[PDB]
Amino acid sequence: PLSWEDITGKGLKQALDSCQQSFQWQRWNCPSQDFVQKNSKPEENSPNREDVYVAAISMAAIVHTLTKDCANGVIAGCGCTPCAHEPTKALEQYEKHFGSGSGAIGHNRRVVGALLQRSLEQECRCKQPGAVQGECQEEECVAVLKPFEAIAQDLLQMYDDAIQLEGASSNLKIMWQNIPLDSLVFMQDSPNYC
Ligand code: NA
Repeated sequence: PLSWEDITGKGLKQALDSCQQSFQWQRWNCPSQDFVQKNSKPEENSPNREDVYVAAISMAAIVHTLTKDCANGVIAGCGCTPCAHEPTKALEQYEKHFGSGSGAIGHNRRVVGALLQRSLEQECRCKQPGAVQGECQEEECVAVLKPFEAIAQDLLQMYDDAIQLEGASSNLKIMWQNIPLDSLVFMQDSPNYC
């Protein structure tokens, strides 16, 4: 049975580790205190570039966790009966629980959504019940999400290439097919983290 408390918990832990690893050298080195506070009370009116990353990496980690756990059959209501990952299904349960959003927030959730949809790889396992990879001559493959570290690198890149918006509203939907879906957006300048 789906528990959003456990999913979010595991997601945010994974998200924090990726955040602290990707920013360990930067001036804003993703301190745990600020990361958690950004998730407990996210800036939704005029987010800066770091607000955007934290929300993005957190959403991505939660969906990655939900997608993976569903395929592993640990969550009732989703999964199989080798089970292929279904990130789109997970993205829908995410948009149900958490809001759809608007302004920069809404657009960025779509950006993260599209990324996870194109973050599929495949994993193969031996047909034999107890065979290792160096043994079997026949394997069965299913679609699975990339390791989260790779998705995290993509988000870091999108964080680097983010577009700043001027005169944008947090209550208006950014026009569909106006801003590319592979670009994150932010509105506010970042403060001096030193
Ligand atoms: Na499941």
